Amino acid sequence: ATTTATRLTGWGRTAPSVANVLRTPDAEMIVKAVARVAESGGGRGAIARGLGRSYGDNAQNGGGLVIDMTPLNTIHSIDADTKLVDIDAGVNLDQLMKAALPFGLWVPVLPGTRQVTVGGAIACDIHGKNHHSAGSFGNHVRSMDLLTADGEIRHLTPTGEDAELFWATVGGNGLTGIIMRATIEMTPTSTAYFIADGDVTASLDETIALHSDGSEARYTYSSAWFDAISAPPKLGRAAVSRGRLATVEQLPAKLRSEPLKFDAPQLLTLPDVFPNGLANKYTFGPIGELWYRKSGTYRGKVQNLTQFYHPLDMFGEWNRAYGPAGFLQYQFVIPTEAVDEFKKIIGVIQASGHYSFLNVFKLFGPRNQAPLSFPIPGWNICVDFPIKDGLGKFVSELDRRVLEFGGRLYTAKDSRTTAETFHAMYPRVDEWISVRRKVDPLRVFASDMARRLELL
Ligand SMILES: Cc1cc2nc3c(=O)[nH]c(=O)nc-3n(C[C@H](O)[C@H](O)[C@H](O)COP(=O)(O)OP(=O)(O)OC[C@H]3O[C@@H](n4cnc5c(N)ncnc54)[C@H](O)[C@@H]3O)c2cc1C
Ligand SMILES: N#Cc1ccc(CNc2nc3cc(C(F)(F)F)ccc3nc2C(=O)O)cc1
Ligand SMILES: C[C@H](CO)OC[C@@H](C)OC[C@@H](C)O
Repeated sequence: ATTTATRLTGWGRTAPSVANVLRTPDAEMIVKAVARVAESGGGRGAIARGLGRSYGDNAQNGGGLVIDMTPLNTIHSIDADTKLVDIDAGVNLDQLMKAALPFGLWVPVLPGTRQVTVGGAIACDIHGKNHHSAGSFGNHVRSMDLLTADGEIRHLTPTGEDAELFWATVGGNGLTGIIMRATIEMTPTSTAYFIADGDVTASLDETIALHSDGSEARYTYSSAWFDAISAPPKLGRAAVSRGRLATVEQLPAKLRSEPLKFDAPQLLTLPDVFPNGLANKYTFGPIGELWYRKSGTYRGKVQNLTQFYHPLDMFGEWNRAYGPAGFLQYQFVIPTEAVDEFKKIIGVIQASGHYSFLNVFKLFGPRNQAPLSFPIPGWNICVDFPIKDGLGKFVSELDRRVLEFGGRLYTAKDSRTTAETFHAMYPRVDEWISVRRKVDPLRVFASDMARRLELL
């Protein structure tokens, strides 16, 4: 319906740029705009935008066009027999999860928030708590319809012709065109619940040992919080949450009558029940230690999505802190075999004088064939630093460390890394760029990130 000049940032609310934002529920209108941008030969180009949950500058285009895809949110079909869903790129994973449950179907890859679009999920090739067993979002896309620079709509599949373009679009950050529509293969489920095992470790060595002892193959889902502030040996201690989807006979009789129902997110969160924090005189001593170890250690606990998958939700408004501004989100992965190198990076972080509380630790499994896919088999870490003197130059050093240890950064979280660091981290970038130049010779699709990371 409308085109509007708008100041656009990522979720991190940093590096703002003004673009013409097109918001239409009409698909033929989206096709026309891309054809109009291409008629000039790609003036300053266009880029799709979803829900803006990426922290960086991948979903903005200063002095150019941004197409909002959220109004394109029709669920065309769900089929329980073939396990397939046909949805527009603008549907979000919360919406899809809600719609698919009554069929006994599960969204195969869920990120730490359900507010992301299908287009957004494919474009960043998002990963979730179950990566080691299921791969990333791209692994589960059976087909997609891509609007290219030439104004045509190409029907892509993971195998067969245009496979190269499919796998370039996966993790392509919108730089091969606009995903309009997609078929996802879902995971069959009989309940909307998990069976969980909790474990708490005392150190980083202990956290690594737990992930290396072969136990990870017993759980489809697995992730941890870790201590990034304490000095060794407390550095790297973890609360690990692992589990699998439950069967209906594994549910208590109470919940057996509605196995696939989703519980309404509660009104009262912890900040509302305890306004003045959780800490008491015991918290930071040996009794405090024992309490966390006991509460974080359990076997066969039945949990809903909110409990098992979104454990930050109970903590309400407290620590993000004031928002995602002003904090710098930083995520990387170090190859599995590089255990000593990974241990070094963690030590570098704690000695930096930059303090992160909100921490994710997860061991990734095998990678996919997308040349710009973020995930590789290894140690995935997410940290959250308050913007503060010396931070920029510190994370540049972290970049060097990650790069040197065979790892990489994640575009969905980045806003500040250099093109050189990035290109070295992604050794298949030239291969990907070649594909991009075949499908968009005029640079009809472009973004701040494309220009910054020299993927243009
Ligand atoms: C609280 C929080 C938790 C998170 N947890 C995780 C996690 O556990 N795992 C993980 O992998 N990520 C995570 N993320 C990052 C998030 O999953 C990605 O940034 C995701 O891509 C956001 O989707 P979106 O619809 O908001 O896309 P946007 O941020 O709006 O766009 C991001 C990129 O996708 C492209 N894009 C969007 N729609 C389309 C389309 N229709 N066609 C072509 N390209 C398109 C854009 O061009 C842009 O390059 C998290 C983010 C937040 C804020
Ligand atoms: N402490 C803590 C904590 C921090 C973040 C979250 C949920 N957010 C995320 N959770 C994430 C979870 C993973 C996982 F590895 F588990 F898949 C990977 C990346 C993630 N990224 C984010 C993000 O905020 O960008 C939950 C608890
Ligand atoms: C988002 C992710 C669950 O998919 O959470 C990871 C960390 C915070 O573990 C959860 C509990 C043990 O804190």
